[PDB]
Amino acid sequence: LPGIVRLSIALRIQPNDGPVFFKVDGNRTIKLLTGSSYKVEVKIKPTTLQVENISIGGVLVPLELKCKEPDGERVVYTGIYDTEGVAPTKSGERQPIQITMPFTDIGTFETVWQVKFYNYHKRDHCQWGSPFSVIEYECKPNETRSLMWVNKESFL
Ligand code: NA
Repeated sequence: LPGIVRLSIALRIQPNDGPVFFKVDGNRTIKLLTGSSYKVEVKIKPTTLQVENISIGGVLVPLELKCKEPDGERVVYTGIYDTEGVAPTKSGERQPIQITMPFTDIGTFETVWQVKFYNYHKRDHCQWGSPFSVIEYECKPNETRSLMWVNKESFL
């Protein structure tokens, strides 16, 4: 419908392009591996939208426009998310990490994931649970509640 942005985010662990899983804590915790890397696949509509990248916990993931969604109506952007240098989660089974994705001249998508970062050599602790193919978001750049960018303030 007019003014609805739909975006899905998928992660596939390298080198096998395998699935990513969540666990329930208290409430969905995404299980991610440190010292590793992920294919990131972003599917957007409308197809007139332009994304340049996605940032995950402060890590920049440059996105490249790839093609039209096989068997679908979105456009597909992919990049590689590098988790080399990310600290494993030390306590409390999860931690919040910031997701940020700018759409040029439309607005910015932000959300918080709950994540457990696993030590590289505990990949067998990480790669199991409930696999999810994507996280699907419905976004409204002109919702009443969408915070407008304040470009300037002037006392007159
Ligand atoms: Na807006």
